[PDB]
Amino acid sequence: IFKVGDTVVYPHHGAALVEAIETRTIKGEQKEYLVLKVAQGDLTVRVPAENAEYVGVRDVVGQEGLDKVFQVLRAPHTEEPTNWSRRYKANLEKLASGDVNKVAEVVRDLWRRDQERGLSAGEKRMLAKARQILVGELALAESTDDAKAETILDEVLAA
Amino acid sequence: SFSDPRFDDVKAPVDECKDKDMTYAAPLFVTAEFINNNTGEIKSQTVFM
Amino acid sequence: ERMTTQDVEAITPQTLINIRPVVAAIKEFFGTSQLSQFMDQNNPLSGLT
Repeated sequence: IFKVGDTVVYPHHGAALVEAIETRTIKGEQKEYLVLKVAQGDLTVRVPAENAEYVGVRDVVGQEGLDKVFQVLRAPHTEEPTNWSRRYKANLEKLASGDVNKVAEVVRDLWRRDQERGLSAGEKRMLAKARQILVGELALAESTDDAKAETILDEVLAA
Repeated sequence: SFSDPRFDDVKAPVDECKDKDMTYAAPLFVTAEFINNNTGEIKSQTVFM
Repeated sequence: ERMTTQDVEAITPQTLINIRPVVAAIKEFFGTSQLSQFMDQNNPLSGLT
């Protein structure tokens, strides 16, 4: 499933590069760890390939994916609970899921909000983190260069 | 966990710190390491201390 | 404290470690402590002594 050099995606930290399949044993049991580093936090993560899907590392997302979320990003009709605390906790859990469809839903909903109202410091940071990880995900999904991916994401928001 | 304290160079020399009232210092870098027991990871960084 | 309240599979030692009480302890040692004394240099002998 996993090979070296794979630009693999990992919640919540976006995509990452695998560096080696580490044979670091524990209790005489040579688990096949995999050293895996991101660019933003500058941290290296080692995960056993057995429960790699349990912790939820997941391959880079193909084309069905792009328009799928685009279609989610171009989806109309989206409304939220009126109290904003439920809204905040709900889409906070949606970002905590780390699924690309839900992250795209969060960023397009928050884009429709701050395009309209002008929101909040916490909601601005809520947009900023999700935008960063979604831009990194699409920029390694289509493999088209973080700034250029920012520009094409700003292209698809105006629709 | 923590490991490996390590300095950089100083950020400004002695006379410049004494003139411009800066404290003559140097940064601390500490390799931290977060480990979850149940799933099993390490989270290693280089934290500005 | 925030090892519990933070959600698991989300956090990192960048998000755990707070360096503000660390740097404050050093600054309140070198400033305002009766052993962090002011350098008494009116000649090299008292500077040494």
